Amino acid sequence: EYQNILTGVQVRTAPHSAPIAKGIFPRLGKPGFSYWLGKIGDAQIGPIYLGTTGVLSLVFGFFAIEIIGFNLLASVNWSPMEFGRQFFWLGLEPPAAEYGLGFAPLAEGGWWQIAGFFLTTSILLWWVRMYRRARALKMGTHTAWAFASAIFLFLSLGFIRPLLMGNFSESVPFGIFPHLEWTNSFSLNYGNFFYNPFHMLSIAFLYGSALLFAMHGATILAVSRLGGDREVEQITDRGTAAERAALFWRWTMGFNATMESIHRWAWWFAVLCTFTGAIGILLTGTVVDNWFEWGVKHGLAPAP
Amino acid sequence: NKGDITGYMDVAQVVLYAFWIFFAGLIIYLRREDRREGYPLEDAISGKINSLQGLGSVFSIARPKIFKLKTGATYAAPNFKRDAVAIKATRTAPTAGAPFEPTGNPMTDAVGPAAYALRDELPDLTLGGQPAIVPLRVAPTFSVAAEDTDPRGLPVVDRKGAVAGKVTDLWIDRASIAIRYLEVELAATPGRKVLLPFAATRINAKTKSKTVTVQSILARHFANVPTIAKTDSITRREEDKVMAYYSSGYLYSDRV
Amino acid sequence: ITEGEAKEFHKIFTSSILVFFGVAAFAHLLVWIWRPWVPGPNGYS
Amino acid sequence: ITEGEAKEFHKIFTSSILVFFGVAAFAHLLVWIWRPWVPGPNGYS
Amino acid sequence: TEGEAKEFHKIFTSSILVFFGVAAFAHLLVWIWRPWVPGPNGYS
Amino acid sequence: TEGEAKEFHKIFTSSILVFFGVAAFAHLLVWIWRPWVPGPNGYS
Amino acid sequence: ITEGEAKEFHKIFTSSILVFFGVAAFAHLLVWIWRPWVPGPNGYS
Amino acid sequence: ITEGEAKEFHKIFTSSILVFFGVAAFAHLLVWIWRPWVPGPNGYS
Amino acid sequence: MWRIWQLFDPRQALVGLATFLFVLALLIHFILLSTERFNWLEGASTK
Amino acid sequence: MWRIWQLFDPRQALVGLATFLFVLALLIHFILLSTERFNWLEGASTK
Amino acid sequence: MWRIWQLFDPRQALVGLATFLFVLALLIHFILLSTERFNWLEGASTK
Amino acid sequence: MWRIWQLFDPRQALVGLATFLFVLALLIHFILLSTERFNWLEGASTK
Amino acid sequence: MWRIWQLFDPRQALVGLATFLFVLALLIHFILLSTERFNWLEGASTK
Amino acid sequence: MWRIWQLFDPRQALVGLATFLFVLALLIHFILLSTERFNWLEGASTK
Amino acid sequence: ALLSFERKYRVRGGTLIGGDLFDFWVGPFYVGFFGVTTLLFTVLGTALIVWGAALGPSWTFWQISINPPDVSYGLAMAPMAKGGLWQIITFSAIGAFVSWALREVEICRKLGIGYHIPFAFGFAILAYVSLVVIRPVMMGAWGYGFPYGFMTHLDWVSNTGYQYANFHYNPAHMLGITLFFTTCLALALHGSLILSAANPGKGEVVKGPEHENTYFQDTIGYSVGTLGIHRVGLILALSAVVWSIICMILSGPIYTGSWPDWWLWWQKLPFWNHG
Ligand code: 07D
Ligand SMILES: CCc1c(C)c2cc3nc(cc4[nH]c(c(CCC(=O)OC/C=C(\C)CC/C=C(\C)CC/C=C(\C)CCC=C(C)C)c4C)c4c5nc(cc1[nH]2)C(C)=C5C(=O)[C@@H]4C(=O)OC)C(C)=C3C(C)=O
Ligand SMILES: COC(C)(C)C\C=C/C(C)=C/C=C/C(C)=C/C=C/C(C)=C/C=C\C=C(C)\C=C\C=C(C)\C=C\C=C(C)\C=C\CC(C)(C)OC
Ligand SMILES: CCCCCCCCCCCCO[C@@H]1O[C@H](CO)[C@@H](O[C@H]2O[C@H](CO)[C@@H](O)[C@H](O)[C@H]2O)[C@H](O)[C@H]1O
Ligand SMILES: CCCCCCCCCCCCO[C@@H]1O[C@H](CO)[C@@H](O[C@H]2O[C@H](CO)[C@@H](O)[C@H](O)[C@H]2O)[C@H](O)[C@H]1O
Ligand SMILES: CCCCCCCCCCCCO[C@@H]1O[C@H](CO)[C@@H](O[C@H]2O[C@H](CO)[C@@H](O)[C@H](O)[C@H]2O)[C@H](O)[C@H]1O
Ligand SMILES: CCCCCCCCCCCCO[C@@H]1O[C@H](CO)[C@@H](O[C@H]2O[C@H](CO)[C@@H](O)[C@H](O)[C@H]2O)[C@H](O)[C@H]1O
Ligand SMILES: [Fe+3]
Repeated sequence: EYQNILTGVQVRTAPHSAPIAKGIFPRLGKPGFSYWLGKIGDAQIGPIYLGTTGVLSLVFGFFAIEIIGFNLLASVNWSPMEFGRQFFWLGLEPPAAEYGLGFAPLAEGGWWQIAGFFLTTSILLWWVRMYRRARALKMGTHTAWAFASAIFLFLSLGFIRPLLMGNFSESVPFGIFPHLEWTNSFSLNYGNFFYNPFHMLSIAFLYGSALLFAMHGATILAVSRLGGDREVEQITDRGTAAERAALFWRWTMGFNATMESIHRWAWWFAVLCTFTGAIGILLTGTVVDNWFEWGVKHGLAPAP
Repeated sequence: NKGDITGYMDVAQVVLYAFWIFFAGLIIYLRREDRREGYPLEDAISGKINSLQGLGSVFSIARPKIFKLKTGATYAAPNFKRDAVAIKATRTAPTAGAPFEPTGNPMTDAVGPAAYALRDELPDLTLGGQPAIVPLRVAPTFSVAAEDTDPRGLPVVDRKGAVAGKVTDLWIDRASIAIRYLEVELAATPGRKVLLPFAATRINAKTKSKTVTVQSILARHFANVPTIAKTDSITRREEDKVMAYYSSGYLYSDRV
Repeated sequence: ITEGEAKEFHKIFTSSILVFFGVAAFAHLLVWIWRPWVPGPNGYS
Repeated sequence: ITEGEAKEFHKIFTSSILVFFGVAAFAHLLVWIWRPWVPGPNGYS
Repeated sequence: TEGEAKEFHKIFTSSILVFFGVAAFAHLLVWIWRPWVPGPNGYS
Repeated sequence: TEGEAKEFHKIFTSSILVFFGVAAFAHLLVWIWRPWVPGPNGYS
Repeated sequence: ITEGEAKEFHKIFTSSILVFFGVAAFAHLLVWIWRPWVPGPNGYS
Repeated sequence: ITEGEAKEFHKIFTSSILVFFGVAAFAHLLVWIWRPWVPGPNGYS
Repeated sequence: MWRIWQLFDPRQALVGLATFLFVLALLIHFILLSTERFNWLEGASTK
Repeated sequence: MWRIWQLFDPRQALVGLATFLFVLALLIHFILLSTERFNWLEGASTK
Repeated sequence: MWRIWQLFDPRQALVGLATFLFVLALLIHFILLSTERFNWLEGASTK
Repeated sequence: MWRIWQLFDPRQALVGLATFLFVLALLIHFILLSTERFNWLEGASTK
Repeated sequence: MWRIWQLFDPRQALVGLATFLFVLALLIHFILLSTERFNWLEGASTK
Repeated sequence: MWRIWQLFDPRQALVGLATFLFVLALLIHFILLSTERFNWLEGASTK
Repeated sequence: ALLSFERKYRVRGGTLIGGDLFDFWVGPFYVGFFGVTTLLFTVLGTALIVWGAALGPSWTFWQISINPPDVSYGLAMAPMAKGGLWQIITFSAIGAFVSWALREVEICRKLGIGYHIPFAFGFAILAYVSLVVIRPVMMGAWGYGFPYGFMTHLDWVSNTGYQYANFHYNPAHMLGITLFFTTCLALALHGSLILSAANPGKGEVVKGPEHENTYFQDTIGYSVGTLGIHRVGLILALSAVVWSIICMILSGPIYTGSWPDWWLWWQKLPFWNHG
C-alpha cells in the first residue's frame, strides 16, 4: 500500500533549467542536491536568479532588517544574553500620534519609519521581480498578482491605514510578540474584531484555502498512480486521472472543477483571504469606530 | 453618524454588498471555467444533450479557449468530443441512475476503474522536443541516486507473494526527475514484457531481502497488461491505458 | 419490475399503510385523551 | 418520455394534486376556525 | 424551434395571466386588509 | 437458496417474538416501578 | 448572426425597452406624487 | 480587424458617446439648478 | 398542461416536488411553533 | 397508483421511506420532549 | 414575443422562472415578516 | 444601432441585461427601504 | 481617431468601457449620498 | 411476508438492525439518565 | 445529466456496506448506504437546529444559537429544552461527518483511486470532535463545547481565548497559525504557478514541468516539484489542524492559566537568568 507521501527511490541527473536571455546578470548558485527535499519533493537546489530588481530588493530588505535588528539589540543595551532573553518581547515601535505622517525622531519612531519604508520598497521590488521572472520565462503573471493581494494587506496594515488616519501611531511594530500584541490591541480598541464582516470573510477564505489545498492535495495524491500529479499535461490533454478526479467530487459533491479551474479556485480563495482583510483593516477606525456596535445595528448581535 | 450613508445604510455595509456582488460574479466565472471538460451534459441512458438547466445555460458554457503547444499542436477547451454511449457494460436497472454490470473481463475491456481517457498517441515532450518518459537505457546521463535501493533485478511479486516477474529496466520522466515505470519481464513468458507504474510499488527495502511488491493485481493479471509499441518511448494513451489497468486491480482483483 | 409484481407489492404496501396509520391513530387518540394539543382561547388547563 | 404514458401520468398527477390541495384547504379551514391569522386594525384581541 | 413555439407561447401566456391575476387578487385582499402606501402623516 | 430464506424467516420471527416479549416484560417492570404518563397535576 | 435577424431583434428590443421605460417612468411619477425625492433649501419638512 | 467597419463602428461610437454626454451634461445642469457643488468664500449658503 | 411532462421527467419531478413540499411544510410548522399565537405546544392564551 | 412502483423501485424506496419516517418520528419526539406540557418524562403539571 | 422561445429553451426559461419567483416570494414574505406592520403572525397594532 | 447584436449573442445580451436590471432594482429598493422617508413598510411620517 | 478600434477590439473595449462607467457612476452616487448636502434621501437642510 | 430475505442480505440486515437497536437503546437510556425521575443511578425521590 | 466521460466509470461495486441496495446515483450524486445515513443525520440535525431557532428569540440567522448545557450539568445528558438539543445535534453532526467520509471511501473504491481524500477529511472530523467531545470530556462538562450559532460560536472563541488572557501566547497556537498562513501562501503559489504555466500569454505555447521548476528555482532558489507540492500542501493543512487540536487540548484539559506568563520559563533559563 503506497501513497506517494514520500519518495522511496530518487533520481539525480545533470542540473538544467529553462533558457532565459543572459541579461546584465547571470544565474547564480552552483546547483546542488539535497536528500530530504528530494524525499518530499525535488532534490535540486538553485540556481537563484539575481537581476537588477533582485539586487535592489535585496539591498533595501537587508537595510531594513539591519536597522530593525540594530534597534532591537540597542533596546537591551547591546547585551547578547539579554537579547536572547527578550528577543520575542523586543520590538521596533512606530512613532507616536503627535508626529503625524512626518518624520519622527530616530529614537521616537524615525527608525521604525525608515525600516518600514525600506521594507515596503524591498517588497514592491520583489513583486516586480516575480513579474519580470514570470515574463522572462514566457509564462503568465498570476503569481505576481496573487502576491499583490498580500502586499495590499501588508500596506493597508502598515501604510495605507496610517495615511487615512493621518497617523503612524496605530501601525504594527517590528517584533515577534509586539506585533501579536498590536493585533490584540487593535481588535480590542475597535470592538471585537470578530464583528468585522470583512474579517469574517477573510477567515472564511483562509479556512477555505486550507480546505481547498487539502482537498486538492489529497485528490492529486489519490490520482497520482494515474499520472494525476502531472497537472498541466492533464490540462492540455485530459487523461483518466483528471476524469476520475472530477467524477469523485461530482459524485460526492454534485459538482466538480477542471484540472485547470481548480487552481483558479485555489488562486482566488488565497487572494480574497487578504483582499477582504485589507478592506476590513481600511474600514476600521476610519468608517467604523466600533465593530460590535456595527454588528448590533446590523443584526449580528442580540442588541444588549 | 460618522460612517453612515443613508440613515441605516453605512459605508461598511455598502462595501460588503459590493463584495457580495463581486463574489457572485466570481462564482459564475469559476463555474464557467469548471464547465470546460465533460460539458455539455448528456442523458444517462440515451445520451442526448439534456440537463435540468435554467437561464444560466447561456452563461454556463464558455467559448473554447485555445491552448498552444510547443509542437504546433492546439487544444480547445471545451472541445465537445464525447464518449460513445454504448460501453462494454449493461445497466443493472433501466432507471438512468443504476450502475453497470461489465459484460466481460473488465481489466482488458477498460470498464470502470480500468477505463482510460481516449488521449492522443504522442509522448510527453521535454524542453528539447523529445519524449519525456524514456527507459534508462536510452538516457545515459540519468542515473538512480545513491542512498536508495536500486529497483533493478528485484523480484516483482503481488500481495499473495507469488513472484509475478523480474524487473529489468526503469522508465523515468525527463521533465520531472523521478521514476515513472518499472520494466518487468514475465517469469511465465520471456517473450512478453510489461510496464508497472512506480507509484504502484512498495520499496520493501526493510525485510529479509529486497523485492518489489504490488498490492493491486495478482501474478496472472500480468499476462494481460496492455502493451506498448516503441519499447523506448511511450505515448500518453498507452501510459494512461497501462495505469488504468493497474489501478483497476483493487476493485475486482478476484474475478467479478 | 413488471406490471403484475408491482400490483402484488402494492397490495402488501397498502396493508402496511393501513396498519401503520391505524397504530398511529390509536397513539394520537391516547395522547389526546391524556393531553390535548389544541389550545383554547384562554390557553391550556 | 414516451407519450403513451404521459396521458396516464398527468391524470394521476391531477387527481393526487387535487387530493393534496383539498386536504391542505381543509386543514387551513380548521386552523382558521381555531385561530385566524389575519389581524384587524387593533391586533389579536 | 418554431414547431411548438406558437403553442408554448400560448400556454405560457395563459399560465402567466393566471399567475398575475391571482397575484393581483392577493394584493387587492392585502390592501383591503392593510395598505402599504403611507400617508403624509405616516400610518394611521 | 430459497429454502434458506424461509429458514431465516422462521428463526428471525422466533427472535422477534422473544426479543419483544423480554422488552415488554422490562417495560412492565419499569411501569410498576415508576409510570411514565403524568397526571393533570404532574407526577407529584 | 445575419443582418435581417439582427434588424428584427433590434425592432423588438426597441419596442420592449420603450414599454419598459414608459412603465418605469409611470411608476416614478406615482412615487413622486407620493413622496418627491428632491429636497428643498430647508429639506423635506 | 478590417478597416471596412472601423469607421462603421466609429460613426456610431462618436455619436453614442455624444448622446451619452448630451444626457449627462443635462443631468448636471439640473443638479446645478438644485444645489451647486462649488462653494463660495464663506462656504455653502 | 399535460405537455409539461414532455419537458420534465416524471420520476425526478416527483422526487424533487416531494422534497420541496416536505421542506416547506417543516419551515412553516417551525415558523408557527416560534410564533406566540400559533404554537400549539406552548399554547399561550390569545386574549 | 399501483404503477408508482414502476417509477420507484420498492426494494430501495421502501428502505429510504423507513429512514425518513424514523427521522420524522424521532424529531417529533425530541420536539415534544423539548416542550413543557408534552414532556412525559419531566411530567410538569398542566395546572 | 412568441419568438423569444427561439432564443430561450422552454425548459430553461421555465426552471429559471420557477426558481427565481420562489426565491423572490420567500424574500418578500420574509421582509413582510420582519416588519412591524405586515407581520401577520404577531399581529401588532396598527395604531 | 441595430449592429450591436452582431457583436453580442442576443441570448447573452438579454440574459445579462435582465440580471443587471433585476440586481439594480433590488439594490434601489433596499436603499429606499433603509431610508426613514422612502421606507413604505414602516412608513415613517414625512413630518 | 477612428483607428483606435484597429488597436482595441470593439466588443472587449465596449464591454470594459460600460463596466468602468457603471462602477464610476455607482461610486459617485454613493459619494454624493454620503455627503450631507447632496444626499437626496434624507434631504438635510442647506443651512 | 414469506421470503423477504430473498431480497435483503441477511448479514447486512442483521448488522444494520443490531447497530440501529443498540444506538436507539443507548439514546433512550441516556435520555432517562438526563431526567430527574427515571435516573435510576441518582435515585431521586418520587415524592 | 452525465459528463462526456461519466458513463464509463458508473460501474457497481466499491461499497463497504449495503451490497447493491443503495449502489446507485441520484442526479450527479452517488448515494450508497452512507449517503442514506448522512441524509438521515443531516435532516435530523438541521431540523433540530431549526427547532432550537424556533425556541430562540430571533430567527435572525446570525443570532440563531444552540447552546450546550450549562457546566452545572457536568457530562450528564441534559433536558432537551436546556442543553440536550445541542448534544443531540452534536451526535447527529458526528454521525453525518462519519457517513460523509465513509461514502467518500466507497466512491474512492468505485473509481479505483487512493483514499487520501477521506483520510484528510478525517482530520477535520477529528478537530470538530476535539472541540465538542474530547475537550469537554477532559474538562468535565458539556458546557465547554461551542454553541451552534453563527456569531455565538465566535463569542465562544473569543471568551475561551481571553480565558487564558491572551491566547496568542499558546505556542501550539502559534505553530498552527504559522501552518495555516503557510498553507494559504503555498496554495496561492501553486494555483498561480499552474495558471501561469497553462496560460502564458498571447502566443506563448503551454509550458512544461521544466518551466514550472525553473520559475521557482529562479525566484526562490528551490522548486518542490509538480508532485511534491500537493504532498507538502496536504501535509501543511493537516498539520495546521493537528496543531490547532493540540493547542485546544493544551488549553483547559492540561493548562489552566495565563498563556502569556507561561513564557517566563524562557526568561529564566540558567544562561540568562540574571538572578
Ligand atoms: C485578538 C486578535 C483578534 C481576534 C478577534 C482574531 C481572531 C482570528 N483571526 Mg484575525 N483576529 C484578531 C485581529 C486581527 N486579525 C487580523 C487578520 C487576520 C487574517 C490574516 C490573513 C493573513 O494571511 O495574514 C497574514 C498576511 C499578511 C500580513 C500580508 C502579507 C505579508 C507579507 C507579504 C509580508 C512579507 C514579509 C517579508 C518579506 C519578510 C521580512 C519582513 C520583516 C522581517 C518585518 C486572517 C483571516 C485572520 C484569522 C483569524 C482567525 C482564524 C481567528 C480566530 C480563530 O479567532 N485574522 C488581519 C486581517 O486581514 O483583518 C481583517 C488583520 O490585520 C487582523 C487583526 C487586527
Ligand atoms: C494570498 C496571500 C498569501 C498570504 C497568506 C501570505 C502571507 C505571508 N507571506 C509572507 C512572506 C512572504 N511572502 C512572499 C515573500 C516575499 C519576499 C520579499 O518580499 O522579499 C523582499 C524582502 C526582503 C529582501 C527582506 C528580507 C531579507 C532577508 C531575510 C535576507 C537578508 C540577507 C541578504 C539579502 C544577504 C544574503 C543572501 C544573498 C543571496 C547574498 C515572503 C516569503 C511572497 C508571496 N506571498 C504570497 C501570498 C501570500 N502571502 C505570494 C503569492 C507570494 C510571492 O510571490 C512572494 C514569494 O516570493 O513567494 C515565494 C509572510 C511573512 C506572511 C505572513 C503570514 O505574515
Ligand atoms: C541579518 O540579520 C542579522 C544581524 C542576524 C540579525 C538582524 C536582524 C534581526 C534579528 C531582525 C529581526 C526582526 C524581527 C523580529 C522582525 C519582526 C517583524 C514582524 C513580525 C513584522 C510584522 C509586521 C510589520 C508590518 C506589517 C509593518 C509594516 C509597515 C509599513 C508597511 C510601513 C511603511 C511606512 C512608510 C512607507 C513610511 C512612510 C513615512 C515616511 C515619510 C518616513 O516615508 C519616507
Ligand atoms: C524612490 C523611493 C524608493 C523606491 C525605489 C525606487 C527605485 C527602485 C524601483 C525603480 C523601478 C524598477 O523598475 C524596473 O527596473 C529595472 C532596472 O532597475 C528593470 O529591469 C532590469 O533588470 C532586470 C532584472 O530582472 C533585468 O531583466 C534587466 O537588466 C532589466 O530589465 C525593469 O525594466 C523595471 O521595470
Ligand atoms: C395521525 C394524524 C392525527 C391527526 C390529529 C389531528 C387532531 C386535530 C384536532 C382538531 C380538533 C381540536 O379542536 C379543539 O378541541 C379542544 C378540546 O380539548 C378544544 O379545547 C376546548 O375544550 C377543552 C376541553 O373542554 C378546554 O380546554 C376548553 O374548553 C377549550 O380549550 C379547542 O377549543 C378545539 O379547537
Ligand atoms: C392552502 C389554503 C390557503 C388559504 C389562504 C387564505 C388566504 C385568505 C385568508 C384571509 C381572508 C381574509 O379574512 C378576513 O380578513 C379580515 C381583515 O381584512 C378580517 O376581518 C374581520 O376581523 C377583524 C378583526 O380580526 C375585524 O376588524 C373586521 O371587522 C372583521 O370583518 C377577518 O379575519 C376575515 O373576515
Ligand atoms: C458634462 C459633465 C461634467 C460637467 C462639469 C461641470 C464643471 C463646472 C461646474 C462649475 C463651474 C463653476 O461655477 C461657478 O463657480 C463660482 C465659484 O465662485 C460661482 O461663484 C458664485 O457662486 C458661489 C456659490 O456658493 C456663491 O457663494 C458666490 O456668490 C460666487 O462665488 C459661479 O456662480 C459659478 O458659475
Ligand atoms: Fe495542483
